[PDB]
Amino acid sequence: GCASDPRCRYRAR
Repeated sequence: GCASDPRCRYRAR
């Protein structure tokens, strides 16, 4: 869920 969110601490992509 965080990954999708841009606010995530780290990028998921």
